[PDB]
Amino acid sequence: ERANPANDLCYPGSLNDYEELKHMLSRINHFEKIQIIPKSSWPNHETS
Amino acid sequence: TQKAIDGVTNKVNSIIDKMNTQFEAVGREFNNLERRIENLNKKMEDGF
Repeated sequence: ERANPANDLCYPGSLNDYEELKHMLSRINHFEKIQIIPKSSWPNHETS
Repeated sequence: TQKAIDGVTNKVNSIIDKMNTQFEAVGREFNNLERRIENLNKKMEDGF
């Protein structure tokens, strides 16, 4: 990671326990991204 | 022989005396969202 990465939280805000998340990340070597809730599963809400 | 035995017992006694103030590990507990500080405690005690 760079010292000051420009592309972070594009929409302003925060990530709670972000440093604890990075500490947990320093013991993980691989992720598998999976769709757990599809975006097409919101019929009564707007997703676009 | 008397001077030699006095010297070695003095050397041994100074070895014991200089090590009375070592580091004593104390058990401190942290929860699952305190893992960085838990690692800090583990590294401090193990380094000492």
